[PDB]
Amino acid sequence: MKRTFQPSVLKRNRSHGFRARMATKNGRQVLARRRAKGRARLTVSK
Amino acid sequence: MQVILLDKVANLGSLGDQVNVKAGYARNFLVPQGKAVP
Amino acid sequence: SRVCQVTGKRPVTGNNRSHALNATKRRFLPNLHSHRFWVESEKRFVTLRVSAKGMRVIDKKGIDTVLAELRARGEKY
RNA sequence: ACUGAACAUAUGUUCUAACGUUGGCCCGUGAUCCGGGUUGCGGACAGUGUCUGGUGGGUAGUUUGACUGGGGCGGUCUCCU
RNA sequence: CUGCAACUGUUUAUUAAAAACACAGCACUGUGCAAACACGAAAGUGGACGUAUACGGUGUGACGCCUGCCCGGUGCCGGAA
RNA sequence: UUUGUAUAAUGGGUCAGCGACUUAUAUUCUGUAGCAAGGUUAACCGAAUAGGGGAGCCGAAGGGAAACCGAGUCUUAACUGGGCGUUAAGUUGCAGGGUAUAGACCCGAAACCCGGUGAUCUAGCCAUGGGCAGGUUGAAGGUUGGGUAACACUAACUGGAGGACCGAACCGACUAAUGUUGAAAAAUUAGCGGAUGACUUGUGGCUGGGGGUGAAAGGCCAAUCAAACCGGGAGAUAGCU
RNA sequence: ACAGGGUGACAGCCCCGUACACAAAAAUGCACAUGCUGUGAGCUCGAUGAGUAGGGCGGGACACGUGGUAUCCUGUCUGAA
RNA sequence: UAAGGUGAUAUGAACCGUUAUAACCGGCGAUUUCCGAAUGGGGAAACCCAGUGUGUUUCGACACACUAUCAUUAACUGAAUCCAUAGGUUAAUGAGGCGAACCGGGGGAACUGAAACAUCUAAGUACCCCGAGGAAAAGAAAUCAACCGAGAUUCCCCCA
Ligand SMILES: [K+]
Ligand SMILES: [K+]
Ligand SMILES: [K+]
Ligand SMILES: [K+]
Ligand SMILES: [K+]
Ligand SMILES: [K+]
Ligand SMILES: [K+]
Ligand SMILES: [K+]
Ligand SMILES: [K+]
Ligand SMILES: [K+]
Ligand SMILES: [K+]
Ligand SMILES: [K+]
Ligand SMILES: [K+]
Ligand SMILES: [K+]
Ligand SMILES: [K+]
Ligand SMILES: [K+]
Ligand SMILES: [K+]
Ligand SMILES: [K+]
Ligand SMILES: [K+]
Ligand SMILES: [K+]
Ligand SMILES: [K+]
Ligand SMILES: [K+]
Ligand SMILES: [K+]
Ligand SMILES: [K+]
Ligand SMILES: [K+]
Ligand SMILES: [K+]
Ligand SMILES: [K+]
Ligand SMILES: [K+]
Ligand SMILES: [Mg+2]
Ligand SMILES: [Mg+2]
Ligand SMILES: [Mg+2]
Ligand SMILES: [Mg+2]
Ligand SMILES: [Mg+2]
Ligand SMILES: [Mg+2]
Ligand SMILES: [Mg+2]
Ligand SMILES: [Mg+2]
Ligand SMILES: [Mg+2]
Ligand SMILES: [Mg+2]
Ligand SMILES: [Mg+2]
Ligand SMILES: [Mg+2]
Ligand SMILES: [Mg+2]
Ligand SMILES: [Mg+2]
Ligand SMILES: [Mg+2]
Ligand SMILES: [Mg+2]
Ligand SMILES: [Mg+2]
Ligand SMILES: [Mg+2]
Ligand SMILES: [Mg+2]
Ligand SMILES: [Mg+2]
Ligand SMILES: [Mg+2]
Ligand SMILES: [Mg+2]
Ligand SMILES: [Mg+2]
Ligand SMILES: [Mg+2]
Ligand SMILES: [Mg+2]
Ligand SMILES: [Mg+2]
Ligand SMILES: [Mg+2]
Ligand SMILES: [Mg+2]
Ligand SMILES: [Mg+2]
Ligand SMILES: [Mg+2]
Ligand SMILES: [Mg+2]
Ligand SMILES: [Mg+2]
Ligand SMILES: [Mg+2]
Ligand SMILES: [Mg+2]
Ligand SMILES: [Mg+2]
Ligand SMILES: [Mg+2]
Repeated sequence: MKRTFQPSVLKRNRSHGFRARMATKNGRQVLARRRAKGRARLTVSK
Repeated sequence: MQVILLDKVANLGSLGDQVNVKAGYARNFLVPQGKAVP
Repeated sequence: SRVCQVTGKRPVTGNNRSHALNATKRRFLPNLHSHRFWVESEKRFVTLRVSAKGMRVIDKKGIDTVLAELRARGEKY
C-alpha cells in the first residue's frame, strides 16, 4: 500500500530547508527556538 | 472662512473687501484661482 | 495606512456596547480623504491624505506652515 | 463631515473648482503597476469617516427547572381545612 | 415477469457503490460591465482579457404525454397619499 | 464501595525504588512564654539575630442610620417602659486546631482560547511530460448506379464516428473463503467493474483549520477529522470515580 | 595561618594552600590634579505654547460598571478667554 | 614563570628543553576558509555564475581590490513643460542581524469564578508585534490640602 512518506529531496528542501525557514519571520523564529534548545541539526538541509 | 478679495467677484464684493464664504468656496476656487486670500 | 499626515490621527480601538452592555471590539477610523492642496509659494498642487480635522488645521495654520512640520517629522509628500 | 457656485419656486434645474474615472493621448520608461501631465466624461452626485433606525442563524456566546416506584408524556411546585 | 435510476460516470481511503451524487435537458431568478457574485479591515484578484445566444445562484433531472386549484400565512417584487 | 460482599462487584502477576493534607499571607480559637491597663513595633538605620526606629496596630466605652450624647445611650411628646451597653484584661511571640486567598490532599476528562507547523497521504485546481496488447461494430460524409422537372428517395461500395462493444497492461473494488496476538494497523486467493475517456499516470506548483477542498459520504486535509497537528494559557474545571 | 583540598584510614606541623606581606613591560577601569580647544553663565529689557481649553455624539482609562458623577484620554462634529 | 615538555582519548613514533626564544600563564598584535544579517547576481545554507578596475603573463592564464539595499546630506544631471519639479548618477555618513530576564508602547484571548449565564470575573493576564537601555519609564505642579499648610519623579512600610 502507498504510505504517507514519499521522499523527494527537492520538495523537502523547498518545504523545510534553511532558505525556506529564513524567508519568513515565523521561519526565523523556528531557527531561533532550535538554536536556543541547542539542536545539532537546525533544518532538513544537508 | 474670512477672506480678502483680490478681484471683483459676483454677489460677494470688490477688491480689498473682507467677506465670509464657505470653506469649500475659498479652499477649492477663490484662493487657488487667485481671486482672494485669507 | 489609515493615518492623517497632518495630525497623525490613526485607527483607535474601542468597544461596541449593546443595551445589555455586551462589549465587542471595534475600531474607530479617522475621516481621511486624499486632497490636492494649492501651494501658492511653489505654484503647484500637493496631495495629502488628511483627516477632515487636518483640513481645518491647514485652513487655520496655512499649508506652508503645515508642510514645514511634515518636513521636520520627515514625512514625504 | 470631506462639500462648492448661480438661478427659479425645503424642492428642482444649470454650473465647475472639490471628488470619481476600471476613457484617450504624453512623460518618468526597455513597464497592461504606480505617479505626474494634457484632455474628455461624470460631478457636488458617487464614495469614505463618525453618529443613527431597520434587517441580519451569515457568524458567535449561551440557555432550554425539579419531583418522578427508570426516564419521557401526564400531573405537581406557595397558602388554608 | 417486475420495482428504482434514463444512459457512461461519482461516492462513505479502512464494515454502505446504492434507488445516493453528477449528468445532458428544463425552468425560475439575479446580473448593463468598475456586472451580479466570491476571496480579501484594504489594495487588489477571480468572474473574464468574457458582455445577456454571457455570467452567477436555485430547483428539477434523457426522452414521450404532461405539469391542475390556492397569493390567506411566510418570503420576494412594486406602490406611497 | 455499600443497607449489605466468600461474593460470580472494583483493584492488584510479583519484587524493589518512587508516589498523595503542603507552602505563603491574613484571620479566629486552644496551649504555652513575656509584659500588663497596657502590649507591640513595620519599613528602615545599624558590620551588628544587639541597639535604634512607636509611623502604626490591638486594647482600656458604649449607644445611635447620623449629627450627637457618653456609663450610658437609642427609641418616644414622655416613658411605669423596652433594645443595646456599664462589674479590668489585654497584647506580642512561639506551637497547634479551623477559616480565607492562592493548583491548596494526589492523579484523571471531553473541551475552550492563542501562536505556530503541515497538501511528500488525500481532495480540487494549474503548468509540463507519459500510457492505453489484441479483437469487434460500422455513424456522418463521399463515390457510382437507380430515381426526380430539380429535389426528395433508394441499392452497392467507400469512409472510420462513439463518455460504442469484447478483452490484457493500467485504474478500480461487487461476491466469497482465508486471515483477525495477520505475511499485511485493510491484505491474499478465486471470481468481478472500467479499459479513447467526465480516462489514467510522472514531475513541479497553488488552496490552511471554523479555514481549505468536496460529481456531497460530514468525505478528505500525512495510518489522526461534526473542526488537523505542535507548542503555549495550563496544575483549565471535575458537586464525579 | 585549625578555611579548604590532596596524600595507601578521619594530618595545624607530608604536599597544595590559608592568615599575612609583596608584585606589572603592556593594555585598561575609576577618582583627583592640569594644559588646550569648544561651551555661554550672569545681568538688563521683553516674550509666556489655539484648532488648544471647553462643548455635543461614540468609546476608553481612573478602585469607580455613566450613575446625581467630578477629573483624565480621544474617533467624530465643533470651539473660548 | 620554569625543569621539564609538545591539550585529552593514548598506549609510541619522531622530537624539543634543563638558567633561559622548551613548555606553560597574562598584556598587545598577526593570521582568521566557506555558510549565516550575508551585502556583486542567483540559490535546494555551507554552492552556482559574474562585472569593473588595477596590475602580472612563459599568451596557457594568474593575483588583488571594488561592485547590495535603504535613509540622510551634498554635488552633478534631468522629463512630460518655458522655468521648474519628479526622475537619474556619483560620493560621504549611518542602519539592518543576534541575545535569558528586566522596560516602554501597539494589538489582545479563553478556559475559569459567579456553584447555570449574558453585565461582571479571569485580565489588560497569556500571546503576537514595534521600540529601547544598562536599566527603562516617570519627573520639577494649570499637584494636593483646607483657611493651617505642603512642595518634581521613583521605590518600601503604614493608612486599609
Ligand atoms: K479629470
Ligand atoms: K455625496
Ligand atoms: K442571525
Ligand atoms: K416513588
Ligand atoms: K419499578
Ligand atoms: K431489473
Ligand atoms: K421517469
Ligand atoms: K457499483
Ligand atoms: K453520493
Ligand atoms: K398564499
Ligand atoms: K403573499
Ligand atoms: K453498588
Ligand atoms: K463487572
Ligand atoms: K492559626
Ligand atoms: K497566645
Ligand atoms: K435603658
Ligand atoms: K497572656
Ligand atoms: K488547604
Ligand atoms: K505532483
Ligand atoms: K479547527
Ligand atoms: K502528522
Ligand atoms: K577506616
Ligand atoms: K589536611
Ligand atoms: K475638542
Ligand atoms: K555573502
Ligand atoms: K467568559
Ligand atoms: K460552577
Ligand atoms: K455550563
Ligand atoms: Mg448558534
Ligand atoms: Mg464560557
Ligand atoms: Mg429529573
Ligand atoms: Mg414491489
Ligand atoms: Mg444510474
Ligand atoms: Mg456504471
Ligand atoms: Mg467503506
Ligand atoms: Mg464495499
Ligand atoms: Mg432529484
Ligand atoms: Mg447495591
Ligand atoms: Mg458473608
Ligand atoms: Mg471464583
Ligand atoms: Mg472479586
Ligand atoms: Mg466501579
Ligand atoms: Mg484485575
Ligand atoms: Mg464609640
Ligand atoms: Mg467504452
Ligand atoms: Mg474510490
Ligand atoms: Mg483480485
Ligand atoms: Mg472491457
Ligand atoms: Mg448524515
Ligand atoms: Mg487520514
Ligand atoms: Mg470547536
Ligand atoms: Mg489560567
Ligand atoms: Mg488537571
Ligand atoms: Mg579504607
Ligand atoms: Mg480640563
Ligand atoms: Mg476635549
Ligand atoms: Mg464635561
Ligand atoms: Mg464625552
Ligand atoms: Mg543575496
Ligand atoms: Mg553574495
Ligand atoms: Mg543568474
Ligand atoms: Mg460559572
Ligand atoms: Mg547598550
Ligand atoms: Mg529616561
